[PDB]
Amino acid sequence: HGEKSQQAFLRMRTLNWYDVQWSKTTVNVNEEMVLSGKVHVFSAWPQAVANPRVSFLNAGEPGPVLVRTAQFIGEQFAPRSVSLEIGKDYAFSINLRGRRAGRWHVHAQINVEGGGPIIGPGQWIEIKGDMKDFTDPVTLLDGSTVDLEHYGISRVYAWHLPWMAVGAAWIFFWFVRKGIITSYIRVAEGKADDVIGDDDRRIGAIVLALTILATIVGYAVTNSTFPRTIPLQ
Amino acid sequence: ESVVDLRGMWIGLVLLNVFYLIVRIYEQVFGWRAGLDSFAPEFQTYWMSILWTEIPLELVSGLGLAGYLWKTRDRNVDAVTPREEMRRLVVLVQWLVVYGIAIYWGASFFTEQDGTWHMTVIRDTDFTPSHIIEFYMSYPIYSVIAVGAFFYAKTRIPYFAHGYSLAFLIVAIGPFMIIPNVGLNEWGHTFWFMEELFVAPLHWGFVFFGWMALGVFGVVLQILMRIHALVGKEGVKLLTE
Amino acid sequence: ESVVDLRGMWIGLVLLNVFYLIVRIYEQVFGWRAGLDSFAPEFQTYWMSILWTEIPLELVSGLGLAGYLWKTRDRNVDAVTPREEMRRLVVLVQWLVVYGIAIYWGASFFTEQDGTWHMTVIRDTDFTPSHIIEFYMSYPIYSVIAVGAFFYAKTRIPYFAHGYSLAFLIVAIGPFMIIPNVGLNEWGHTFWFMEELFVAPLHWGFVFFGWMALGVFGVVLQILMRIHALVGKEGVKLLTE
Amino acid sequence: AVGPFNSVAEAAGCVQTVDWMLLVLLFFAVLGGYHVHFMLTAGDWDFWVDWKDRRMWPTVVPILGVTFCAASQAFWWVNFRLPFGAVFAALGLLIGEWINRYVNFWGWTYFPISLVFPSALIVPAIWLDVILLLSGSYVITAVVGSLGWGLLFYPNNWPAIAAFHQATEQHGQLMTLADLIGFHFVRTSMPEYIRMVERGTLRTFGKDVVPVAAFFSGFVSMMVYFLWWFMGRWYSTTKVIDTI
Amino acid sequence: AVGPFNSVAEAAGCVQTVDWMLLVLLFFAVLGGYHVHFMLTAGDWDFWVDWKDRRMWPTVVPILGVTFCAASQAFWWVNFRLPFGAVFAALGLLIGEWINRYVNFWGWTYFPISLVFPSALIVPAIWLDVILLLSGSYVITAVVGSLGWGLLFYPNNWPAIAAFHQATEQHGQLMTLADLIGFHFVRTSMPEYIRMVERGTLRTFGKDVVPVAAFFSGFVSMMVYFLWWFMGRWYSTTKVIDTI
Amino acid sequence: AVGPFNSVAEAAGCVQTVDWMLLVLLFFAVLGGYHVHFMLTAGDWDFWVDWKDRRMWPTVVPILGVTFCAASQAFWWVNFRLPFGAVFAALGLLIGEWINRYVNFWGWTYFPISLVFPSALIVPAIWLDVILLLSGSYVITAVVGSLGWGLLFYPNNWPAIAAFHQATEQHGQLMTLADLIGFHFVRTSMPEYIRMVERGTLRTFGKDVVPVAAFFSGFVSMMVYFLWWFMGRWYSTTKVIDTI
Ligand SMILES: CCCCCC(=O)OC[C@H](COP(=O)(O)OCC[N+](C)(C)C)OC(=O)CCCCC
Ligand SMILES: CCCCCC(=O)OC[C@H](COP(=O)(O)OCC[N+](C)(C)C)OC(=O)CCCCC
Ligand SMILES: CCCCCC(=O)OC[C@H](COP(=O)(O)OCC[N+](C)(C)C)OC(=O)CCCCC
Ligand SMILES: CCCCCC(=O)OC[C@H](COP(=O)(O)OCC[N+](C)(C)C)OC(=O)CCCCC
Ligand SMILES: CCCCCC(=O)OC[C@H](COP(=O)(O)OCC[N+](C)(C)C)OC(=O)CCCCC
Ligand SMILES: CCCCCC(=O)OC[C@H](COP(=O)(O)OCC[N+](C)(C)C)OC(=O)CCCCC
Ligand SMILES: CCCCCC(=O)OC[C@H](COP(=O)(O)OCC[N+](C)(C)C)OC(=O)CCCCC
Ligand SMILES: CCCCCC(=O)OC[C@H](COP(=O)(O)OCC[N+](C)(C)C)OC(=O)CCCCC
Ligand SMILES: CCCCCC(=O)OC[C@H](COP(=O)(O)OCC[N+](C)(C)C)OC(=O)CCCCC
Ligand SMILES: CCCCCC(=O)OC[C@H](COP(=O)(O)OCC[N+](C)(C)C)OC(=O)CCCCC
Ligand SMILES: CCCCCCCCCCCC
Ligand SMILES: CCCCCCCCCCCC
Ligand SMILES: CCCCCCCCCC
Ligand SMILES: CCCCCCCCCC
Ligand SMILES: CCCCCCCCCC
Ligand SMILES: CCCCCCCCCC
Ligand SMILES: CCCCCCCCCC
Ligand SMILES: CCCCCCCCCC
Ligand SMILES: [Cu+2]
Ligand SMILES: [Cu+2]
Ligand SMILES: [Cu+2]
Repeated sequence: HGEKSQQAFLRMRTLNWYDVQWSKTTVNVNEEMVLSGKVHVFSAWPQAVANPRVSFLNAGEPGPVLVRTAQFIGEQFAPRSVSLEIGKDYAFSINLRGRRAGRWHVHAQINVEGGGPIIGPGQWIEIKGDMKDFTDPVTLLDGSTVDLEHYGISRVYAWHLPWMAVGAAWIFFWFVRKGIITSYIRVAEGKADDVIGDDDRRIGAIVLALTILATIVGYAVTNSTFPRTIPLQ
Repeated sequence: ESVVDLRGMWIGLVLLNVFYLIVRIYEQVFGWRAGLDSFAPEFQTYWMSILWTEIPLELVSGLGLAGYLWKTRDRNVDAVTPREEMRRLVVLVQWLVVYGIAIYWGASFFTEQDGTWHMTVIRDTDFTPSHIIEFYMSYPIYSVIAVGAFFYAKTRIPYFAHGYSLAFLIVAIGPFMIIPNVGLNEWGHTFWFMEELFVAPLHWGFVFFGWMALGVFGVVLQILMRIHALVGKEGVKLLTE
Repeated sequence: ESVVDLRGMWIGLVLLNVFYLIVRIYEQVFGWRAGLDSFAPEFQTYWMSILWTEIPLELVSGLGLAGYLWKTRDRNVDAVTPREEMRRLVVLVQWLVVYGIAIYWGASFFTEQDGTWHMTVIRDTDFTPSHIIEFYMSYPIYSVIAVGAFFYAKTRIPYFAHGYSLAFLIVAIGPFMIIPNVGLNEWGHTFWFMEELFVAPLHWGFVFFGWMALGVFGVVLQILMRIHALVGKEGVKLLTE
Repeated sequence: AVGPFNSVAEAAGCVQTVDWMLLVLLFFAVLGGYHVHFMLTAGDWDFWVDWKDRRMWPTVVPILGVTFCAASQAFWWVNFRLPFGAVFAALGLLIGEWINRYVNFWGWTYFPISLVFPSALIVPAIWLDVILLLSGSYVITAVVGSLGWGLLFYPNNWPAIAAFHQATEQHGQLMTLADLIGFHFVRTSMPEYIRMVERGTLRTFGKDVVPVAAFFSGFVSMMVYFLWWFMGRWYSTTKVIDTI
Repeated sequence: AVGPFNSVAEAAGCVQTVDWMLLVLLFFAVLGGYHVHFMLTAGDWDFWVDWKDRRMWPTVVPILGVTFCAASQAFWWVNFRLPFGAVFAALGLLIGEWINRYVNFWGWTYFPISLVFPSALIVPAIWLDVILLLSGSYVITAVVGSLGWGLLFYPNNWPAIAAFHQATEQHGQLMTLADLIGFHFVRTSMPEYIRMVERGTLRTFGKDVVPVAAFFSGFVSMMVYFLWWFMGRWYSTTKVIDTI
Repeated sequence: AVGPFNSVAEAAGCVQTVDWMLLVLLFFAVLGGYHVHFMLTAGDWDFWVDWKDRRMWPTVVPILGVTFCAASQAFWWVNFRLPFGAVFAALGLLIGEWINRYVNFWGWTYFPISLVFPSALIVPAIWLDVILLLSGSYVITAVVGSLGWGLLFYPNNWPAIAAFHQATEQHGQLMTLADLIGFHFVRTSMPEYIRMVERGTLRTFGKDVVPVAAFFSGFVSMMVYFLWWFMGRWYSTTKVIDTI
């Protein structure tokens, strides 16, 4: 939507969009629309923009108002970066899915590694429905189906929030057991040994042992679940 | 009379938090619906007006706060009584509490809110709604608060009046140096690096002056020195233990 | 007898300026017409002769100046009279004035003349006429003058005789550490950076030691300390105010 | 009467109130500095789940996160002997990050939390604080404490990111759940090529990428811990200059 | 008699003569150091009119030029309260540059002055010196003074380079007058690709390249101003070491 | 009785034994630090005869070798006036390198000595030590001494590597003996592209590559010599800190 501010000669001498079509102008939540088109890579690629040798196909929209279920370019499924050869023409298609109700301006966009964003034609998409009715869903290798809108968030909360609470409890325990002004004065008066000294170190070592045990137990427990995982592709 | 007053601190905290909550609601409502395209006149109506109002208002506020604190200073700061000096130290701590809250709002909340806004738009201009809220409201606001905090100590407490506290200067200027890379990120985001990578060295000048927020350590230590010196021999040992 | 003599400074200034003006005319005449091609025998006749006569002559001149100033030193420098000490300070200032003129001639005039010469030839060799004039004549000349200025103060003024002034050491060595970049340039101008981009960090070694020219600040400050001490209580406040 | 306070009760109340005020005053703006530094140096790796790889993320994040933890430890331990400095900094950073993820990344821009959740640092911070507590020297906790700060990063973050490393099949291609989440919820200015993740290499010897990265962040932290402990010492200066 | 001078008139004459000698001695060799530094860092941007672009030149030149101005301000203001240190350094640089441009670039190599004229710096130097004069602190003149030092570079240089940005048509291709001058008067070792000028970028949101560069150059300058003020303070040392 | 020794002879014997012990104690671990630093910075240029080119080798090796020589000179001369610090460091490095080349490179891996012999440094070290001896100041030996340190590197290494620069013809292609030795005796992880040697450039002027490299390397060394002299002074600190 900000393509107006980009320099004119770079806009007209990098990518030449044509045959750009939007399958539907008005879409519902959980309804699929396809944005497709063809793009021509200018033969006289500017020196300012790096080579399109590393580039990514993207849908230019104000946030994830439309969830991208699949996108293709050059007759290839392209969830990762792709190479565009100078002077060639490529056909692309993005399968979008309505997520947020409203009127959104959705562009076709390709990003070059050393150049930045190149924004193609954009069309107003009207989305009707409610956000809470949105489900992706996706299927795992084992055959189970999950909803990416909500999957994994509960586990992340259940692992993160308790540890933040534990840290806050540790801070408040040491703050109430020894005051800030009180301990500062104590340390400044030479006696910075009755401010912290076993049984204080015993409490610290108990906390550390419990933390290590929880980390090991948590790591082992989350290895029983999801026993077969793969690195980021 | 009353060493711990806290009415000023409560008023400042309430005002700042309510104002920032109002700003957050406003940008929730108008981030879309005339907050996306910077060339539409509705953007000028709803966002550029804020930008034009911000800078002169906060410049006037900071200059007036400094001038009022300078003209309201006592000329016999040395002859302050221990109880009045405790009251002034507590007021300074209230100032610094408001300062820390403002720093959290600006350097932490809106600064990383700009991160999520960068993934929503393609950066139509340098004056995005996030940039307007972050660069031109919150950073000047907390620098103004630091100026008030720095000048209160310079003009009410004899320890900070006899010279310039290096830690106080750092905590007043370095966080006021969290705005500079608006020139430098933008020039970096327009010349050096190509994508919206927050790891860019174009964001590293943001960091070197973000370390200056640690200058509050020395300020708090000096305040504690003043407090511990004021409480008598009975206060340090017999009472505080 | 006469504190302000100035005859030596005038003689040195006239000699140096006339010599450099003669060199400038010579290289105006012979920059072309046997100056461009470095393999022609006429280049050896007109330019390599200067290079061969430069290094021994300036080396001998600097060593002899140091030796003469060391053998002419007074062994009772602590017993110098205030009038004689002021005269010696004025002579040191004269030395420093000649030094500054030499620094301008070498580090500023011919160094940037190398810039315009690099745009006229394709660098037939390292011993271009500009390189011969700049690297091997002007830089050694002003380093020799700095040696003379340094050794005069070491051997005439008690303040500079009881130790080594750090600022004087810097202003005597670091400017002498600008010629050194002959290698940092030539090796740099062959392997790393690849064109007459003066900005290249193959020249940043030039710059770091070019900053040492600021060491004259401490030298003149020490001279002024001596002057302000030499004038009695009547000189400072009755006359100078 | 205990000068400059009227009575013992007044002095105790004043001390308690000023203690609370100082605690809040430091916690905030330590949050500020730490969040600025982590946000603009450590990424953009905490931002996205598809950025939390096996090599760059567990190397970059601990190294740039130990900084303010060491500085705050230097402030608290030297002047108060309070053993919560690294936990102080880490809790502040995590609270600020979580607030901003829920309110702006999800509340404003509607990015699902599964995509924008931050990395856990509480466990390494606790390890660092206890090592500084059981010992009395920053030198020891610089070496062994910060070594565990790096080795404990991935294990304590595994419970939150493992669910997103489950394999899925998309159009005849293997993709992780994190990759799918990043691909589905479109980010405008975030292409795939910039992810700066482990993309493979000819001299990685399989099944030890994470152990190698975790150790690497372990001792590079010691250098960073040392430098930032002394930087926190410097920021704690009480020096007053005559003129500015 | 006013020791160590015979009379009051002799003392006044000696003081005046030594004042003149000191002024010349500092002005030269401050010119020397500053000219070396500017020549070998700031280019080669002051050398050629076709290098004076809208982004790099108003960025590089002010940042690299504020150095000796700050150092000279530190020397003069701290030790004499004389408010001309930045003007001192800038005037020295401009005098040396103009002399050598006229004598060597044009007098020797017959390069037209329109091609090799330097960039004006008197206005930013005056701004810096007055800001240090109206204030009394280098901290203030570091920020407000050096911020104006960068914002004033292009506006005070525009009158000299506007005539060379007039458009001309050469063989069906638009070129500026400065480009034509650089192309006409051949320089051997100066190709076009090395010019290091604003060549465009996909995120330069138009109509603001010069304002963006000015704010970057001017507001980065305070780091350079601080560093070089303190370097000038160090160079002003009177320390005498016992041995070498 | 000469306290704390029983007699004069006992004191003399104790002093002699402790002198020998201290000499060995410093020689080793100066060998250690010097060898670690030189091995991991200066290559890998001492390792291979086909790496000892005319530009990179006489540039890299002397610059990174002058470091510990300067540091050990600072230690020995300042505290003992003994003029062998540079020779101390260089002899330690040479002895360690030769021992490793013969015992491991040749004894273990059966690489011929003609391939893995190190570069000579005794002559430049002697020059540096004598210059520090005739003078009494590190400043002079920083300039004249370390200038001769680099200019003497190639001439004192030429007798060792000249025999390997004899031309040979291999399959219609010119090769040096050093190249042939590096090619005949296969090294797994040493492709030719890694060699980082003088491969030519369009601004190399005939017959002066070695003089240019030696002057560059040798005359830069004064920066390194200064830095490492003062670093050796810092490592010679007797400071005791109260807490860790
Ligand atoms: C630190 C105590 C808790 C974790 C103990 C454990 O079994 O984890 C070690 C294991 C070692 O890696 P490995 O089993 O070789 O490969 C597992 C890789 N992942 C975690 C991506 C499946 O997992 C890690 O990579 C965590 C980082 C190193 C901590 C010592
Ligand atoms: C930015 C909010 C800071 C809240 C913390 C605090 O205690 O400071 C507020 C301050 C506390 O009062 P204090 O500075 O101690 O001065 C009390 C006595 N008077 C009002 C006569 C100077 O009251 C004012 O708002 C003074 C007016 C400032 C704008 C021109
Ligand atoms: C390259 C020109 C330098 C002119 C510097 C200057 O103004 O001072 C020169 C100085 C001014 O005279 P001053 O030192 O007062 O008295 C000269 C006579 N002596 C050396 C016995 C004190 O005389 C000398 O040349 C010193 C001796 C070296 C040449 C043999
Ligand atoms: C276990 C190594 C101790 C190094 C610190 C020291 O002994 O002091 C040297 C210097 C001067 O410190 P000083 O003024 O003596 O103050 C002593 C207090 N500490 C130990 C906190 C610096 O301290 C620094 O500025 C830090 C240097 C290392 C990190 C780059
Ligand atoms: C980053 C702080 C810069 C200003 C210095 C400061 O802390 O202000 C107090 C200082 C106190 O120093 P003072 O006694 O005024 O002596 C300095 C004299 N002048 C004003 C000529 C520089 O006054 C000023 O220089 C500026 C006051 C402006 C208030 C709106
Ligand atoms: C600094 C006061 C004098 C100049 C006031 C003015 O009208 O100039 C601002 C204008 C702002 O740029 P703009 O009008 O957006 O674009 C004009 C670009 N040029 C000058 C190359 C035609 O020109 C500049 O680029 C000078 C550098 C910024 C100083 C605030
Ligand atoms: C707003 C920061 C003011 C710092 C004043 C100061 O005391 O200087 C710090 C330090 C100690 O200065 P000192 O030698 O004590 O001299 C104080 C007097 N002035 C400020 C006039 C040099 O000097 C430096 O090494 C400069 C570091 C920053 C630039 C790289
Ligand atoms: C960058 C200066 C290096 C020379 C030191 C200097 O300033 O010279 C005076 C100094 C005065 O020190 P001195 O009392 O001689 O004691 C040092 C003893 N030696 C000569 C054995 C080092 O004598 C020298 O060392 C060299 C003199 C050469 C003149 C042609
Ligand atoms: C330093 C005294 C002993 C050497 C004297 C000599 O004749 O060597 C100079 C010559 C100068 O090089 P050049 O004859 O131009 O080319 C010879 C290149 N190599 C040695 C590879 C055949 O050889 C060098 O390259 C040694 C390094 C410079 C020492 C001043
Ligand atoms: C030609 C330069 C002579 C400098 C002599 C001097 O006083 O040392 C400079 C500085 C200040 O001296 P200071 O620390 O007080 O110690 C004086 C004792 N020495 C001369 C052994 C450092 O000491 C350093 O820390 C060395 C800095 C350069 C290498 C990076
Ligand atoms: C001598 C110059 C004094 C400058 C004082 C600045 C006071 C703070 C102003 C804040 C404006 C936002
Ligand atoms: C013991 C150190 C002897 C140093 C000899 C100094 C000679 C100075 C010559 C100056 C030539 C520019
Ligand atoms: C100590 C046992 C090592 C087990 C196999 C290698 C794993 C990587 C450790 C660096
Ligand atoms: C950001 C840290 C800069 C240094 C702080 C002040 C040092 C005081 C030295 C005593
Ligand atoms: C403050 C008004 C801005 C006008 C349009 C943008 C110009 C670039 C300024 C950074
Ligand atoms: C180029 C600046 C190097 C430092 C100058 C001397 C510092 C003196 C410290 C008191
Ligand atoms: C001094 C004589 C120079 C001889 C020809 C060039 C050789 C390279 C020296 C840098
Ligand atoms: C490796 C060198 C680090 C510094 C050594 C200690 C310096 C002591 C200063 C007196
Ligand atoms: Cu649009
Ligand atoms: Cu931004
Ligand atoms: Cu040259």
